[PDB]
Amino acid sequence: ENGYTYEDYKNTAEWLLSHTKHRPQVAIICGSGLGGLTDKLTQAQIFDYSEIPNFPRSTVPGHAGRLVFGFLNGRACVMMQGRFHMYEGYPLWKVTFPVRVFHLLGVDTLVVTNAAGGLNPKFEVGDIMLIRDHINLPGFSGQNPLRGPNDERFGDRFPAMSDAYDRTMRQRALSTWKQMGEQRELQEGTYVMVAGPSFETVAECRVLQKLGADAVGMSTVPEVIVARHCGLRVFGFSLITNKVIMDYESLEKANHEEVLAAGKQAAQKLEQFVSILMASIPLPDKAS
Ligand SMILES: O=c1[nH]cnc2c1ncn2[C@@H]1O[C@H](CO)[C@@H](O)[C@H]1O
Repeated sequence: ENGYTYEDYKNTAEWLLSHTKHRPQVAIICGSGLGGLTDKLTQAQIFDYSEIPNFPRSTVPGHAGRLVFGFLNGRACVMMQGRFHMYEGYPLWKVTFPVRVFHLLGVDTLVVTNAAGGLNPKFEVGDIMLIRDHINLPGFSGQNPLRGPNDERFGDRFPAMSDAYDRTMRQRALSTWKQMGEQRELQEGTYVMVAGPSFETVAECRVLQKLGADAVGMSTVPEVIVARHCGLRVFGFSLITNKVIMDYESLEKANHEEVLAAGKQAAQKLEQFVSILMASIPLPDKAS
């Protein structure tokens, strides 16, 4: 929790409320290369993290680190264009601040996306992996967003992540994929968070294999964790941007500077996939 008081979150959320007529239901966190989904909002109301009261400003992106509200396919959203990462220096309680605000804003669902490397060989760069589970490497060692005093107004001391990635929405995505009838099937697996800005080495790559990870990335888990702590329904995808080199040859590089995957049609399609799923995110009314 550290660094922010409960009322820090309340003041930010209230400030936001009194600044946008929008009252969101779905928060979407766009990963690298998937920031275009903001283009699909309507009645978009843009804010810089910096204009917003206690919001972590971005370390480099004075280019485009911002929060946009709007409606996407009949859903009252709010999207983070450019998320916070541990490797940039953000303590995990800053990286996830957004989520605690989203909850107070009235958000009841959080869809998170990220670009990940591929560990499972079945994966093809471009592949979109549905996140079924995660291996929280930093958390195993204290680097868990929930560290420090717990606020029962947000959740319990010991929340369970046994069930973080909403089951329902995974069926819906598996199917919505098919509805679209899109050739290659939407993948699904286990996402391993890993910090430090550098990329893996063949040997590290093989330990992540052993551990049972299908994709490796440097974000998402902190956000997923506090979403759950809050009671947010959570689901997310991972854009396989490269194949992590699991052998001592290959050369087929795994890369960000080589994030053309995330700057490709590949990214473009995850953007409409996420737009379609808006229709399948349950309304707060439930209804009938
Ligand atoms: O092979 C990989 N290992 C670890 N993270 C990766 C890999 N490939 C992509 N990313 C993801 O890409 C972003 C930089 O473009 C990083 O933020 C990371 O989450």
